Amino acid sequence: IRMYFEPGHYTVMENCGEFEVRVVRRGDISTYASVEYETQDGTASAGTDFVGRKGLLSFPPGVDEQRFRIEVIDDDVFEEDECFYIRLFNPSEGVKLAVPMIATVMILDDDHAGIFAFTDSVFEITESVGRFELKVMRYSGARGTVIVPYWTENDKDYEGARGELVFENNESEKFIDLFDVSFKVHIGEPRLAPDDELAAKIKEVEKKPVQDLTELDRILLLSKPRNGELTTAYVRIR
Ligand SMILES: [Ca+2]
Ligand SMILES: [Ca+2]
Ligand SMILES: [Ca+2]
Ligand SMILES: [Ca+2]
Repeated sequence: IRMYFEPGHYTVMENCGEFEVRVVRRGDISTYASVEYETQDGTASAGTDFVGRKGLLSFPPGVDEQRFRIEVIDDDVFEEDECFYIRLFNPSEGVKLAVPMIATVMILDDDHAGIFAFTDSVFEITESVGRFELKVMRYSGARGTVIVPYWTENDKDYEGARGELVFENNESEKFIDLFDVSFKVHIGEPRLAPDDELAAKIKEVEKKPVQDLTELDRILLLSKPRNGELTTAYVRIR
Protein backbone atom coordinates (compact mmCIF):
# COMPACT_ATOMS: atom_id res chain seq x y z
CA ILE A 1 1.43 -3.47 -0.69
CA ARG A 2 0.00 0.00 0.00
CA MET A 3 0.92 3.68 -0.57
CA TYR A 4 -0.72 6.63 1.18
CA PHE A 5 -0.27 10.26 2.30
CA GLU A 6 1.07 11.16 5.74
CA PRO A 7 0.60 13.80 6.95
CA GLY A 8 -2.77 13.45 5.22
CA HIS A 9 -3.46 16.99 6.28
CA TYR A 10 -1.23 20.08 6.30
CA THR A 11 -2.13 23.51 7.59
CA VAL A 12 -0.10 26.30 6.06
CA MET A 13 0.49 30.07 6.30
CA GLU A 14 -0.14 31.95 3.06
CA ASN A 15 3.38 33.34 3.55
CA CYS A 16 5.12 29.96 4.14
CA GLY A 17 6.63 30.16 0.65
CA GLU A 18 5.94 26.45 0.32
CA PHE A 19 5.76 23.22 2.32
CA GLU A 20 6.35 19.48 2.24
CA VAL A 21 3.61 16.97 1.56
CA ARG A 22 4.78 13.55 2.69
CA VAL A 23 3.78 10.19 1.24
CA VAL A 24 4.26 6.68 2.64
CA ARG A 25 4.89 3.23 1.13
CA ARG A 26 3.66 0.28 3.26
CA GLY A 27 3.89 -3.39 2.24
CA ASP A 28 6.53 -4.76 -0.13
CA ILE A 29 9.28 -2.15 -0.20
CA SER A 30 12.02 -4.40 -1.71
CA THR A 31 11.28 -3.29 -5.29
CA TYR A 32 11.05 0.21 -6.82
CA ALA A 33 7.54 1.68 -6.64
CA SER A 34 6.00 5.03 -7.46
CA VAL A 35 2.79 6.99 -7.66
CA GLU A 36 1.52 10.28 -9.03
CA TYR A 37 0.02 13.32 -7.33
CA GLU A 38 -2.03 16.24 -8.66
CA THR A 39 -2.96 19.42 -6.80
CA GLN A 40 -6.59 20.20 -7.47
CA ASP A 41 -8.81 23.12 -6.53
CA GLY A 42 -11.06 23.54 -3.52
CA THR A 43 -12.07 26.99 -2.36
CA ALA A 44 -8.38 27.84 -2.78
CA SER A 45 -7.63 28.46 -6.44
CA ALA A 46 -4.62 27.03 -8.25
CA GLY A 47 -3.45 30.23 -9.85
CA THR A 48 -4.44 32.60 -7.05
CA ASP A 49 -3.79 30.68 -3.82
CA PHE A 50 -1.28 28.02 -4.80
CA VAL A 51 0.33 26.56 -7.93
CA GLY A 52 -0.98 23.49 -9.78
CA ARG A 53 1.28 20.41 -9.81
CA LYS A 54 1.15 16.86 -11.23
CA GLY A 55 4.19 14.82 -10.27
CA LEU A 56 5.85 11.45 -9.93
CA LEU A 57 6.80 10.16 -6.49
CA SER A 58 9.48 7.55 -7.12
CA PHE A 59 10.24 4.94 -4.46
CA PRO A 60 13.54 3.20 -5.12
CA PRO A 61 13.89 -0.22 -3.48
CA GLY A 62 14.11 0.45 0.26
CA VAL A 63 12.21 3.77 0.47
CA ASP A 64 8.73 4.03 2.00
CA GLU A 65 8.23 7.75 1.86
CA GLN A 66 8.62 10.71 -0.47
CA ARG A 67 7.91 14.32 0.36
CA PHE A 68 7.34 17.07 -2.23
CA ARG A 69 7.27 20.86 -2.20
CA ILE A 70 4.00 22.64 -2.84
CA GLU A 71 4.09 26.41 -3.34
CA VAL A 72 1.59 28.55 -1.47
CA ILE A 73 1.06 31.92 -3.19
CA ASP A 74 1.06 35.17 -1.18
CA ASP A 75 -0.83 38.43 -1.81
CA ASP A 76 -2.37 41.46 -0.04
CA VAL A 77 -6.04 40.81 -0.57
CA PHE A 78 -8.10 39.65 2.35
CA GLU A 79 -9.66 36.23 1.84
CA GLU A 80 -11.32 33.93 4.33
CA ASP A 81 -9.79 30.50 4.90
CA GLU A 82 -9.38 28.61 1.59
CA CYS A 83 -8.81 25.00 0.44
CA PHE A 84 -7.12 22.83 -2.13
CA TYR A 85 -6.08 19.18 -2.33
CA ILE A 86 -3.62 16.67 -3.71
CA ARG A 87 -4.61 13.24 -5.12
CA LEU A 88 -2.62 10.01 -5.59
CA PHE A 89 -3.18 8.17 -8.84
CA ASN A 90 -1.03 5.92 -11.06
CA PRO A 91 0.53 3.69 -8.38
CA SER A 92 3.19 1.33 -9.76
CA GLU A 93 2.12 -2.27 -10.39
CA GLY A 94 3.11 -3.98 -7.14
CA VAL A 95 0.79 -1.92 -4.99
CA LYS A 96 -2.66 -0.71 -3.87
CA LEU A 97 -3.77 2.84 -2.98
CA ALA A 98 -4.62 3.33 0.72
CA VAL A 99 -6.25 5.84 3.08
CA PRO A 100 -5.71 8.67 2.59
CA MET A 101 -4.72 9.06 -1.02
CA ILE A 102 -6.00 12.61 -1.04
CA ALA A 103 -4.00 15.11 1.08
CA THR A 104 -5.76 18.28 2.29
CA VAL A 105 -3.90 21.57 2.60
CA MET A 106 -5.58 24.76 3.84
CA ILE A 107 -4.36 28.30 3.18
CA LEU A 108 -4.64 30.78 6.06
CA ASP A 109 -4.80 34.40 4.99
CA ASP A 110 -2.81 37.03 6.82
CA ASP A 111 -4.30 40.12 5.17
CA HIS A 112 -6.66 41.12 7.98
CA ALA A 113 -6.49 44.58 9.54
CA GLY A 114 -7.36 43.32 12.14
CA ILE A 115 -8.77 42.86 15.68
CA PHE A 116 -7.66 45.17 18.50
CA ALA A 117 -7.73 44.74 22.31
CA PHE A 118 -5.87 45.04 25.64
CA THR A 119 -3.88 42.16 27.18
CA ASP A 120 -5.47 42.04 30.65
CA SER A 121 -8.04 44.18 32.50
CA VAL A 122 -6.10 45.16 35.62
CA PHE A 123 -2.56 46.35 36.23
CA GLU A 124 -1.30 46.98 39.74
CA ILE A 125 1.24 49.82 39.99
CA THR A 126 3.61 51.90 42.12
CA GLU A 127 2.59 55.07 44.06
CA SER A 128 4.81 57.33 41.89
CA VAL A 129 7.65 56.04 39.68
CA GLY A 130 6.92 57.88 36.44
CA ARG A 131 5.97 55.70 33.49
CA PHE A 132 5.27 52.72 32.20
CA GLU A 133 3.73 51.76 28.87
CA LEU A 134 0.21 50.38 28.42
CA LYS A 135 0.25 47.84 25.60
CA VAL A 136 -2.35 47.38 22.88
CA MET A 137 -2.25 44.17 20.84
CA ARG A 138 -3.40 43.68 17.21
CA TYR A 139 -4.64 40.14 16.57
CA SER A 140 -4.57 37.88 13.58
CA GLY A 141 -3.71 39.86 11.48
CA ALA A 142 -1.65 42.85 10.59
CA ARG A 143 -2.53 44.24 7.17
CA GLY A 144 -3.27 47.85 6.27
CA THR A 145 -2.85 50.90 8.47
CA VAL A 146 -5.32 51.20 11.32
CA ILE A 147 -5.93 54.27 13.43
CA VAL A 148 -7.50 53.92 16.84
CA PRO A 149 -8.49 56.51 19.48
CA TYR A 150 -7.49 56.32 23.16
CA TRP A 151 -8.76 58.15 26.24
CA THR A 152 -8.68 57.73 30.02
CA GLU A 153 -11.37 57.84 32.75
CA ASN A 154 -11.49 58.61 36.50
CA ASP A 155 -12.54 56.21 39.29
CA LYS A 156 -4.64 64.37 41.32
CA ASP A 157 -3.31 60.83 40.71
CA TYR A 158 -2.37 60.79 37.01
CA GLU A 159 -2.48 63.12 33.99
CA GLY A 160 -5.28 62.43 31.51
CA ALA A 161 -4.25 60.82 28.21
CA ARG A 162 -5.78 61.02 24.71
CA GLY A 163 -4.82 60.28 21.13
CA GLU A 164 -4.91 57.99 18.11
CA LEU A 165 -2.43 55.17 17.74
CA VAL A 166 -1.04 54.49 14.28
CA PHE A 167 -0.34 50.86 13.42
CA GLU A 168 1.45 50.82 10.06
CA ASN A 169 1.59 47.58 8.12
CA ASN A 170 2.85 44.64 10.21
CA GLU A 171 2.59 46.81 13.26
CA SER A 172 1.22 44.28 15.72
CA GLU A 173 1.87 46.16 19.00
CA LYS A 174 2.00 49.81 20.13
CA PHE A 175 2.02 51.59 23.49
CA ILE A 176 0.21 54.33 25.37
CA ASP A 177 2.62 56.25 27.58
CA LEU A 178 1.40 57.28 31.05
CA PHE A 179 1.83 59.63 32.85
CA ASP A 180 -4.90 51.71 46.31
CA VAL A 181 -6.89 53.84 43.84
CA SER A 182 -8.00 53.07 40.31
CA PHE A 183 -8.98 54.59 37.00
CA LYS A 184 -10.09 53.26 33.61
CA VAL A 185 -8.64 53.77 30.15
CA HIS A 186 -10.63 53.07 27.00
CA ILE A 187 -9.99 52.27 23.36
CA GLY A 188 -12.52 53.42 20.76
CA GLU A 189 -13.14 51.74 17.43
CA PRO A 190 -10.40 51.12 14.81
CA ARG A 191 -10.77 52.64 11.35
CA LEU A 192 -8.43 52.57 8.42
CA ALA A 193 -6.51 55.67 7.39
CA PRO A 194 -9.33 57.60 5.80
CA ASP A 195 -7.45 57.74 2.59
CA ASP A 196 -5.83 54.42 2.21
CA GLU A 197 -6.84 53.00 -1.09
CA LEU A 198 -8.62 50.19 0.63
CA ALA A 199 -10.81 52.42 2.81
CA ALA A 200 -12.22 53.75 -0.46
CA LYS A 201 -12.88 50.54 -2.39
CA ILE A 202 -14.69 49.36 0.74
CA LYS A 203 -16.65 52.61 0.89
CA GLU A 204 -17.62 51.76 -2.66
CA VAL A 205 -18.72 48.27 -1.80
CA GLU A 206 -20.43 49.72 1.23
CA LYS A 207 -23.25 51.23 -0.80
CA LYS A 208 -24.10 48.43 -3.16
CA PRO A 209 -27.09 47.16 -1.22
CA VAL A 210 -25.80 44.10 0.60
CA GLN A 211 -27.89 42.00 -1.77
CA ASP A 212 -25.60 43.31 -4.53
CA LEU A 213 -22.17 42.83 -2.97
CA THR A 214 -20.19 40.52 -5.16
CA GLU A 215 -18.88 37.60 -3.12
CA LEU A 216 -15.54 39.31 -3.49
CA ASP A 217 -17.10 42.49 -2.13
CA ARG A 218 -18.76 40.69 0.78
CA ILE A 219 -15.35 39.47 1.86
CA LEU A 220 -13.85 42.90 1.23
CA LEU A 221 -16.26 44.22 3.85
CA LEU A 222 -15.18 41.95 6.66
CA SER A 223 -11.55 42.81 5.96
CA LYS A 224 -12.23 45.84 8.17
CA PRO A 225 -10.59 46.24 11.63
CA ARG A 226 -12.70 45.36 14.68
CA ASN A 227 -12.58 45.32 18.47
CA GLY A 228 -12.23 42.51 21.00
CA GLU A 229 -13.94 41.73 24.30
CA LEU A 230 -11.99 44.00 26.66
CA THR A 231 -11.96 47.58 25.37
CA THR A 232 -11.27 48.97 28.84
CA ALA A 233 -8.50 48.67 31.44
CA TYR A 234 -8.49 49.63 35.13
CA VAL A 235 -5.28 50.90 36.67
CA ARG A 236 -4.87 50.23 40.39
CA ILE A 237 -2.48 52.57 42.13
CA ARG A 238 -1.23 51.56 45.57
CA1 LIG B 1 -8.49 32.98 -3.58
CA1 LIG C 1 -5.35 32.35 0.00
CA1 LIG D 1 -4.48 36.79 0.56
CA1 LIG E 1 -1.31 37.23 2.58
